Amino acid sequence: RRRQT
Amino acid sequence: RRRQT
Amino acid sequence: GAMGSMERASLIQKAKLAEQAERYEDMAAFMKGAVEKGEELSCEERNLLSVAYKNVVGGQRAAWRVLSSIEQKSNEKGPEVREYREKVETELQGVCDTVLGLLDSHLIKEAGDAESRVFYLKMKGDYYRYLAEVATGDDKKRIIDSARSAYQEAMDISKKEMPPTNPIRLGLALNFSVFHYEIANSPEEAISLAKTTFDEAMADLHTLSEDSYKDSTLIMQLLRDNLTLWT
Amino acid sequence: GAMGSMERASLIQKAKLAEQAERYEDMAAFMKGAVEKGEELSCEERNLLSVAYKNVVGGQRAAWRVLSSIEQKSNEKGPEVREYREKVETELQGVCDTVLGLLDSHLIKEAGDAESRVFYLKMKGDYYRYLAEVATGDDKKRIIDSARSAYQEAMDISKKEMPPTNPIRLGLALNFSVFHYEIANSPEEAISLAKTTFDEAMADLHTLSEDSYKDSTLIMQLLRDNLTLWT
Ligand SMILES: N=C(N)c1cc(-c2ccccc2)c(CNC(=O)c2cccc3c2OCC3)s1
Ligand SMILES: N=C(N)c1cc(-c2ccccc2)c(CNC(=O)c2cccc3c2OCC3)s1
Ligand SMILES: N=C(N)c1cc(-c2ccccc2)c(CNC(=O)c2cccc3c2OCC3)s1
Ligand SMILES: N=C(N)c1cc(-c2ccccc2)c(CNC(=O)c2cccc3c2OCC3)s1
Ligand SMILES: [Cl-]
Ligand SMILES: [Cl-]
Ligand SMILES: [Mg+2]
Ligand SMILES: [Mg+2]
Ligand SMILES: [Mg+2]
Ligand SMILES: [Mg+2]
Repeated sequence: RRRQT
Repeated sequence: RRRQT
Repeated sequence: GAMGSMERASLIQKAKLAEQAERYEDMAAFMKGAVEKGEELSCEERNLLSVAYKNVVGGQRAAWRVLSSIEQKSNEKGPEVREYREKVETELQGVCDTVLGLLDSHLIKEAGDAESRVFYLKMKGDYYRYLAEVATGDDKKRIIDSARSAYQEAMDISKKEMPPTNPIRLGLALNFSVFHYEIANSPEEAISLAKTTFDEAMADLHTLSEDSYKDSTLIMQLLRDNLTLWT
Repeated sequence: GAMGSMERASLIQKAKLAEQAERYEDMAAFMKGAVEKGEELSCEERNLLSVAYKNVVGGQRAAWRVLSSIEQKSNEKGPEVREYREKVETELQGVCDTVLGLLDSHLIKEAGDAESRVFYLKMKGDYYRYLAEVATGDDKKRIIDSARSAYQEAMDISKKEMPPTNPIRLGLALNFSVFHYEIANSPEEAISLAKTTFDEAMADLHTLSEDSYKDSTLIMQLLRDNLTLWT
């Protein structure tokens, strides 16, 4: 899972 | 559902 | 230009990179450049060309449908919805004209093999079909009949020269069937074509290797999906 | 130009149509045109500007990451991978420079309210951050420190002038935290900021209407997601 912005 | 091509 | 100074092999390589990057506008520009080198295209190269423009025009068509629905509701608010729908429509028509231009100058005439000629005539049908989706004026009928003629010549060649499981033949039949259903107002023609195509492919699956079986059944499923929707 | 001849209101209306059509490049061009009229932007208009360029640069960044991974594997094949990665990178830098240009000429200086100034300083941090993602040369350090300075000034203003549940304040903290984690090599700073921001918002949820509660908890979930990934 990719970190969120 | 949309027909396929 | 603007791709005229790049090597053909480099354009193909960059098309494949653009596909992995989901940069389909770049991909289509690279493949246009490759076509314009003047040499015939291989099967993989034809597929790259088709995938690139399919995705480009697909985004345009999806946008057009959204805007057209908004425009129609607004006619049941100023010129802006019509203006912007027209802008997208014009860009879409330009892409279709570009593809048809590549086919006419000179992919189709230089396609010796049946398999290559069928591939390009099918594309010709598709891009006249996309033009028909947005056509409203005096040329709608000419555009529709041009799509039919291209599809039918492709069908005639595919039936003589390709087996009924060939995936390009199946994709041609799928799209000609959709043309009949939603462009030509011929839903029984559409259903009849999808059914005969599906059944004739089913009956020749026994002849296929494991790899070819997968190729064929993938496209047969699309025919079944449309029959399910339509009946 | 090229949007100089269109009415401001028409540009805003067409930005909203482009968003519904998922035509984010058009949306960004329309909103650039709206900014260039020279009037301050409303909250909705600021959100339209931010969403448009986020999606444009998001696609470019995603493509760049794909190409950079391919380039790196190819260094573990000719100049084509590097050339095409550089092409995407240059286009990405141009978009970032365009956004930073709008902020400097003259959105930030004309933003009287704290809420407007915070919004634009946060965007300034983001677009220097996107430049830092691809920077490799002598200006990487200047770019990183410029992002930090913009984010920190935004934090300072947001803490004095906005409640800890304000969604723009929470989105600023989320992105400054990610900056710390993956740009500045300061993962403990990143974790500390995400945690304090989350906890201070939690403690003021009791003050919110039903609508504001939904706004705040939506962004708090993103902070939690990153803490979950990082610890
Ligand atoms: N880069 C690409 N996209 C492709 C490269 C090759 C290729 C061909 C020959 C030799 C090497 C590669 C492709 C062959 N078509 C497919 O697999 C395919 C699969 C599902 C559906 C459709 C398909 O075609 C149109 C509709 S697609
Ligand atoms: N005669 C055949 N049956 C094929 C020969 C080659 C071929 C391969 C390498 C080199 C030259 C030709 C094929 C490559 N696969 C496709 O094109 C393909 C595969 C899956 C699905 C679809 C496809 O096309 C549209 C839809 S299929
Ligand atoms: N057209 C649009 N996309 C928007 C119009 C308005 C708007 C503002 C004021 C008045 C009217 C409309 C928006 C307010 N932001 C959101 O809802 C939002 C929701 C989830 C996540 C984020 C959000 O912002 C950035 C991150 S976004
Ligand atoms: N002071 C506040 N709390 C807000 C005032 C207004 C406002 C509305 C209309 C007119 C003027 C201001 C808001 C509009 N919503 C957003 O911007 C928003 C909503 C959900 C999520 C996010 C959002 O932004 C980034 C992330 S939030
Ligand atoms: Cl327009
Ligand atoms: Cl390139
Ligand atoms: Mg050469
Ligand atoms: Mg028109
Ligand atoms: Mg005016
Ligand atoms: Mg560079």
